[PDB]
Amino acid sequence: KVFGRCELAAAMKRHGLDNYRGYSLGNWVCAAKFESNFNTQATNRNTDGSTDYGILQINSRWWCNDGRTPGSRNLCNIPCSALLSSDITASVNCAKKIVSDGNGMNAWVAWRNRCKGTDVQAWIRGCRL
Ligand SMILES: NC(=[NH2+])NCCC[C@H](N)C(=O)O
Ligand SMILES: NC(=[NH2+])NCCC[C@H](N)C(=O)O
Ligand SMILES: NC(=[NH2+])NCCC[C@H](N)C(=O)O
Ligand SMILES: NC(=[NH2+])NCCC[C@H](N)C(=O)O
Ligand SMILES: [Cl-]
Ligand SMILES: [Cl-]
Ligand SMILES: [Cl-]
Ligand code: NA
Repeated sequence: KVFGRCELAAAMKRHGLDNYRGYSLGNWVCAAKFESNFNTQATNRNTDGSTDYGILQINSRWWCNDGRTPGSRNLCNIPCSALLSSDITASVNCAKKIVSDGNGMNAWVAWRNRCKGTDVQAWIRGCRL
């Protein structure tokens, strides 16, 4: 599923991401934009052999099992495929764990490089929320 901007904002809010760990909704929408272009099916292989999955590009190195990342963990206790669903529940639940891990949203390098310190409120501008 390819979400619309406001559509994803609403879904994220419904699943309790808005202001989660102190991060406003616009931060999460901005992260999703640059991670996946709002596409739930997005996958990207990393040079180390891990793969990033879904709307928030969650890494198999730590967070989900894909059966092909040697020495990795599965800290969200989920198959990485579950992170590709049209329903964002699994991705949101896992993202909550990731953002609570100590480094906040810096875990998402794209967030750090493209969203951090910017006018992230623009991402939810005009949305019926
Ligand atoms: N997201 C991470 N912390 N990735 C670490 C990369 C994998 C591992 N540290 C290696 O040298 O292959
Ligand atoms: N991005 C990371 N380095 N995450 C590691 C989290 C550590 C994890 N709770 C463990 O015991 O393995
Ligand atoms: N932690 C992140 N947000 N990484 C985003 C970089 C995306 C890129 N396609 C890659 O292979 O790395
Ligand atoms: N400042 C940005 N680059 N925002 C991205 C798009 C957000 C949206 N179109 C808005 O202004 O409400
Ligand atoms: Cl915001
Ligand atoms: Cl594995
Ligand atoms: Cl933080
Ligand atoms: Na894994």
